[PDB]
Amino acid sequence: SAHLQWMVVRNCSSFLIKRNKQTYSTEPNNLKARNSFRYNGLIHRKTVGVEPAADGKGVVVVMKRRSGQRKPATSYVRTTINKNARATLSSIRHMIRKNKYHPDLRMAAIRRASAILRSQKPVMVKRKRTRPTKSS
Amino acid sequence: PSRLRKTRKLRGHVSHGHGRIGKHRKHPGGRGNAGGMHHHRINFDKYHPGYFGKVGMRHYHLKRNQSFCPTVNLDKLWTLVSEQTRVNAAKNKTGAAPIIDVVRSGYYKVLGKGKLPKQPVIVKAKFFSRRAEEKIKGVGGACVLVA
Amino acid sequence: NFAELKIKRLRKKFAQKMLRKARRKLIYEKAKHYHKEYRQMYRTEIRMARMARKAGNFYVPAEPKLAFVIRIRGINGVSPKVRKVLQLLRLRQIFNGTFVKLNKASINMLRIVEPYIAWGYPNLKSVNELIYKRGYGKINKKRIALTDNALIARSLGKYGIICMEDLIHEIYTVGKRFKEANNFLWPFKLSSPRGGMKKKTTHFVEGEDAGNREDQINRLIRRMN
Amino acid sequence: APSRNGMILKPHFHKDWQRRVATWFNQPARKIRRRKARQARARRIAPRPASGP
Amino acid sequence: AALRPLVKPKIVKKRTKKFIRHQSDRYVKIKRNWRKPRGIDNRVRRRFKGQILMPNIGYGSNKKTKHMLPSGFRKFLVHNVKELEVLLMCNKSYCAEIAHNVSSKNRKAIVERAAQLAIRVTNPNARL
Amino acid sequence: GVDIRHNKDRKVRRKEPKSQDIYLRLLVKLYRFLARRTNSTFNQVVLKRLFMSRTNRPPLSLSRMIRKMKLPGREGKTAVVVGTITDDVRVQEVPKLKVCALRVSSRARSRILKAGGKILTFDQLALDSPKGCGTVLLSGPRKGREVYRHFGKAPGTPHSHTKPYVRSKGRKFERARGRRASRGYKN
RNA sequence: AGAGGGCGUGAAACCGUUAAGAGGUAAACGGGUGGGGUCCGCGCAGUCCGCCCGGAGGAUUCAACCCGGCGGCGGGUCCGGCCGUGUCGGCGGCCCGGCGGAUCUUUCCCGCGCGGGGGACCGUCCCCCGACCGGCGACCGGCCGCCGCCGGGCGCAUUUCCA
RNA sequence: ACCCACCCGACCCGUCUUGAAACACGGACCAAGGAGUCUAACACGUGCGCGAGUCGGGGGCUCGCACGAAAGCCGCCGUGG
RNA sequence: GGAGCGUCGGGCCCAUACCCGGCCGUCGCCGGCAGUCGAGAGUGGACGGGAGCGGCGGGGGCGGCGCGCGCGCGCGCCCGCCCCCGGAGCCCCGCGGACGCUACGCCGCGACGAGUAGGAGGGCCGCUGCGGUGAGCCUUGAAGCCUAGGGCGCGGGCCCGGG
Ligand SMILES: [Mg+2]
Ligand SMILES: [Mg+2]
Ligand SMILES: [Mg+2]
Ligand SMILES: [Mg+2]
Ligand SMILES: [Mg+2]
Ligand SMILES: [Mg+2]
Ligand SMILES: [Mg+2]
Ligand SMILES: [Mg+2]
Ligand SMILES: [Mg+2]
Ligand SMILES: [Mg+2]
Ligand SMILES: [Mg+2]
Ligand SMILES: [Mg+2]
Ligand SMILES: [Mg+2]
Ligand SMILES: [Mg+2]
Ligand SMILES: [Mg+2]
Ligand SMILES: [Mg+2]
Ligand SMILES: [Mg+2]
Ligand SMILES: [Mg+2]
Ligand SMILES: [Mg+2]
Ligand SMILES: [Mg+2]
Ligand SMILES: [Mg+2]
Ligand SMILES: [Mg+2]
Repeated sequence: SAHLQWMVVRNCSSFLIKRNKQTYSTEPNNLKARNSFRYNGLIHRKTVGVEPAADGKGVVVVMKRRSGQRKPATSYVRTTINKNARATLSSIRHMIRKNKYHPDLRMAAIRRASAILRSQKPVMVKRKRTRPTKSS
Repeated sequence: PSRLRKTRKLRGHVSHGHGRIGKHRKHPGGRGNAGGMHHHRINFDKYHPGYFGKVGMRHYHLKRNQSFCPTVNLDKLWTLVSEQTRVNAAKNKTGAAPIIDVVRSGYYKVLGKGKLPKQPVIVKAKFFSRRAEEKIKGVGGACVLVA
Repeated sequence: NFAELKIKRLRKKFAQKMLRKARRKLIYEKAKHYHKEYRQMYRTEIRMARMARKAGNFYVPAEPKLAFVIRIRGINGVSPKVRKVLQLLRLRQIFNGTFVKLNKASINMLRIVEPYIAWGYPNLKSVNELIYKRGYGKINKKRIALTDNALIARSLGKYGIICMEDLIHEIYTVGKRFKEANNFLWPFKLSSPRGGMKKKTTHFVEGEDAGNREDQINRLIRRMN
Repeated sequence: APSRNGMILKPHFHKDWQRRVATWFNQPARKIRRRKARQARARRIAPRPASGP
Repeated sequence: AALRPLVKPKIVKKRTKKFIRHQSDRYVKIKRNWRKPRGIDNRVRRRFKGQILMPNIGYGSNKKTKHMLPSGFRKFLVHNVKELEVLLMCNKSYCAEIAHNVSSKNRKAIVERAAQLAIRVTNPNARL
Repeated sequence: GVDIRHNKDRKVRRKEPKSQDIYLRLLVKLYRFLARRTNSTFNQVVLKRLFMSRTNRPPLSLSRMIRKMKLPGREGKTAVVVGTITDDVRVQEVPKLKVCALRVSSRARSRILKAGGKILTFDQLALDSPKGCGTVLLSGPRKGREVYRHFGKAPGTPHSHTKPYVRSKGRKFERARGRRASRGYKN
């Protein structure tokens, strides 16, 4: 099941990382990096995962089929969205809400995408803001 | 697992759980079963009634195999045989009654605890109880002595 | 489906609001009666004496039913018979108090704890001030402040006691249902006596604070409540 | 000294027994050695039963 | 213009000084590190007036602001870049410490990545 | 300062099972929920028993389960046992039963199913009856363990019948001064 | 050589000095403030950001829509077929289904009343199709609805970017 | 958190003791070392497996052991406890 | 002419005691939450005929069980409707459900907290080695050492800066 294998995994997984009074989890398709039942990519029959695009521009959503897990090669199905921020969110929203897929997730999936589109903020602009650089 | 044991948690504390009025000295009672009569008597005669004293007859060269006589109760006599002897019987219509060699299964005596199902038998055994005999007859069977 | 249910839910809503109104009105009239009852009690004690005094006579009024009992010394070095009675009056901490109905049994229990308590016959006002300022229910064994009558009712409403006012009338007149209203009240945690005491260790009669001071328990109440 | 209920029990560790403790760390090495030696003896008694007589 | 945390309440501490160990002052062999005394007579262990204090759970921090740095964050000791990307979805509540043992080349690699993701770093201007 | 004894303020009952096994712990998650959300006290009793020790949930023999359902009226029901169902070789004819158990031994399983019996797991019982309706909640004999024969008024304490811890029974292991009248005295 | 032949690292006790501070109730300590130092964070305004909105400037293509393609989800008609649970029918695998049995038979066979193997029988495990039911995350195929991506269409009261 | 000042508080620890700041003992200072272990037997508690059974030893069959002196299996599965 | 003694007033002084409030922990609550109405709860809902301003014309009770935000109603026009959240717009929503849900988690209410000998629990306290595991760290500097540098933790301790 989901729950059974969460019992096996909850405290032992290689992906987990305690330390410094927090805990985290590094398994893929965990938006929110939580060592939670809810937010765990590997356990659930239906899964969401919002990674950045390898291009450096844009976001990828990562659904999981249901067709056939057992066959991880075919299980996840990726989809780049490289659109005008506000649009990107909405496409993710619909993917999640209007497909009735992992409805629990969804707002977390939006915030992730949002943060990713923040990431691709401008590094040069940040440098200018921190230091006035006036009159030596 | 020392990790789990008590001395890890006693570290720091002086007496190590043995108190500081009285201490952990070596052998304050005497070693072992010392004082069975004097000064440990009460424990002996309120948890071991009858430790001290002889009783009964000596027996010099005891050999246990002479007195070997493992028992079995009617309770579970049919257990000795395959269910399909107890089934091909309550059937058959000859009034046959299947044999149960108890000595084959490793019991010499047949004692008589328990209800025996109304279903004839021939019990071969080295020894029988009185009651075990009676019950067997009441089922409509026959006890059989064997050497 | 939809508009039928909605109206049914609105109907329900209203039937509650009506009932709330009703029970409120009962509470309001119950008080008004108790106002008249205490008035009538007060006057008709004076009435009596004046009438004895008109004749060459005396009106010995009733001995009191009910008394407040404050624990006025601490919890160290206290005899086992005292200590037990003090935890049969629920007077565990120092300066805890309880109402206590009087009778041969009860009075003698106070006699066995005399130099450990100050006590006597509370006023009407005393019963109000104690209940309103420091009225705490025992509600599933959790000391809980009587913020609403929904608390009192929930617990004591099986006796006809449905509000703070009813409670005050049960305590003060020592009704049938006193035991159950009095036990419902968690014992009164009062502060220290402002202006101080006279002497903790000696009896009232002989200058101190302990023992029966009858009328004068009300002064002490005000300086502690 | 005995304390409230238990078998009034006699252990036999009064002689110098730790001088004569016999460990079994051999045993695997032993078990093999027998087994080799066994297979050798077969091979020597060529078509004869390994058993014996 | 540094990274503000989500909520920056008033941390309020019950005790600021270190509890120190009895007679750690008098002797170089005794270390400051707290030890409960277990001595049969002991001014300290029996709570006399005027002595060094004994730590209780009484002094405990408020749970909202326990482990809260002055800045408002909690630390999280990042060890390499991959380990940062965890904090991505916290950033407003946790910051990143970089480890002592991390090299001055890849110390740099972490810092700029945290700057993309807006995770505040607690020892950035350092190795150089 | 207040006078209460803080002596028996902490109740010592279990809360969870002490075991770490994952399947039992799932049953606990299920029956916690049911316990709290249903009115059924069956769920509460069952929940309570899932936290108990091996000792404390003794095996229920098939014959004991038979006779308890043979009782008049509890017919067309389901027997429930938080322990295990074992065989009785000293019973023969096994009626067709309905059973819940955390375990049933392989023999006991065969015998029951051969009869036309149904065996249920505890997750299955919940779906079948979440408020424990139409159940016979049994238990194995708690005081079966040979352990208990040493418990009580000590041996050598008049009118006790309490097995002493003895290395080996036989002519000359106890049965002298303090059991015979001939040797000192007897209790 | 801040590794110099008892030389890797080089703690503490203890000593020398350099700098700072103090000094008649032995010192040292707890609590509480003050003063001074040491560094650390600033600010050469820290007025901190983020949504949405209104106005004002500037800039790319859209979104809304259809059209073509791909991928995904979910659905019932269980429609068609694969899939498997409980039941019933085939006694059909039963010898082309094996093990087990103190069930039987030495009508059998082989080896010497016994051993091995058949042969009955019972228990257990497998084929054939039909019917009912849980139609079960155990899958496919079409159809439907919805979503997303790519490309077509749409050139600008739109949809974006930026200040 | 370094130093200094001041007000209040404040006897030296360890220990045996009814009682220790004691005119009771041990202690100049620092470093490293330094004391409830293991085996056997019992009992109770708890966890797991199987359950009228259970069991593994001892022995054997599988390997030159890289990991193995492991791991696996045994009409020995039960002589036997 | 008390700062003495005996008798008595007011007033004021402060303990870790009492009261109110904060914060930490422990205990208790058949505690709550795996996603729903509902605050002395004292029902909800088919569905069929007969009808309608009818209703259920019961206590100075002072009242809880029955009444004045509607039951039928505004719209389509005496007859019909009284409709669907992929949209009632929401203080309750039974169609789907946390920002919250490491269920060894999270949350709420009360109460309480001296301690030798002794017992038990928890230690994301600490040391050394082993199986796993961190696509860990490390000559672009590991361990150790030192530090009037910055912090965290009630604490065991820990983490960073510089050397
Ligand atoms: Mg001890
Ligand atoms: Mg000692
Ligand atoms: Mg002793
Ligand atoms: Mg006193
Ligand atoms: Mg006195
Ligand atoms: Mg041989
Ligand atoms: Mg002492
Ligand atoms: Mg205590
Ligand atoms: Mg060197
Ligand atoms: Mg050197
Ligand atoms: Mg070297
Ligand atoms: Mg100088
Ligand atoms: Mg002595
Ligand atoms: Mg003496
Ligand atoms: Mg001393
Ligand atoms: Mg002296
Ligand atoms: Mg001496
Ligand atoms: Mg000396
Ligand atoms: Mg050392
Ligand atoms: Mg045991
Ligand atoms: Mg305590
Ligand atoms: Mg102690």
